[PDB]
Amino acid sequence: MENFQKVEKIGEGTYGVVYKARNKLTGEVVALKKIPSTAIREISLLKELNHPNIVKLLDVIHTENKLYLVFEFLHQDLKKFMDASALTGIPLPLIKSYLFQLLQGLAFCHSHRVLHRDLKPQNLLINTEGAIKLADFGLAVTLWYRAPEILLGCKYYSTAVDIWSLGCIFAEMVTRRALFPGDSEIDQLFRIFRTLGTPDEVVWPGVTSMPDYKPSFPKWARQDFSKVVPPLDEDGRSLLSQMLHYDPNKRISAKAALAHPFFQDVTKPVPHLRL
Ligand SMILES: C[C@H](CO)Nc1nc(Nc2ccc(S(N)(=O)=O)cc2)ncc1Br
Repeated sequence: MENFQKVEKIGEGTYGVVYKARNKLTGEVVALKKIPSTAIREISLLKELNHPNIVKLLDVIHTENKLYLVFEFLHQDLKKFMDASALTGIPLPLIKSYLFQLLQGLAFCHSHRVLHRDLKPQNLLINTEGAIKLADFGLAVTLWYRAPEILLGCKYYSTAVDIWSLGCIFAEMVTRRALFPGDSEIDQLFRIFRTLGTPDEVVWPGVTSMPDYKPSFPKWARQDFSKVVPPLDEDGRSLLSQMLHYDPNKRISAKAALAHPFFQDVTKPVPHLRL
């Protein structure tokens, strides 16, 4: 890790801090993430997990209590791009491209039993050629993308959690505002309830016996879905509702979502990026 000149800090969670960096000898520009035997073996496995819509993990560096992951560098994240596009909106065909590629990335990881668990716009990275890629997964303060079953204390949650988060991202790209911007776990859960309606045994068998479920939860009626994402067309809306099903078992898989009618006319536009 003397092999790398830090250029700038580009990110941080509590996992670690991410820098754009330059290899002193090869000149390559990379993203360097500065972060237990179990974790070493696990991240070794993730290194083999190559797909066009997953940020490539090039190298793992374990040096004295400290662990660095060396990633390929992409040039902008989706949040910054959504903000830059905020007056105009991202054109539907590019929204659809990005949602489609993200679903290919999920299906691939999911087929390997690898989950993201913490998807958000800052983990979705774009380039000038119209690709979008997922960063930070298998690695497992923003609750906004969190699936209802995590919030209800489920211990053994599934690949469905990433479909939920990706559904909330889709809605946000379309409306140019976050769908569920909670500022606490309960606020997050109650904002979900107030839009989609308070879940019960009819729509989510077993929900009322989940660890943090309370009979005292207010009982809100579900809102009209056309009020949630105007002006998504009805195909996008149907796909969105399948991604935001309460019951993780009813919630559409990445693989099934790829086949949804919404993607019948999918293409790959290039975005206009200001770097
Ligand atoms: C920090 C980000 C998500 O953890 N990780 C990466 N980010 C990038 N690039 C990056 C991230 C953010 C931005 S920003 N915030 O200017 O759009 C620009 C480039 N590249 C590879 C990785 Br891994």
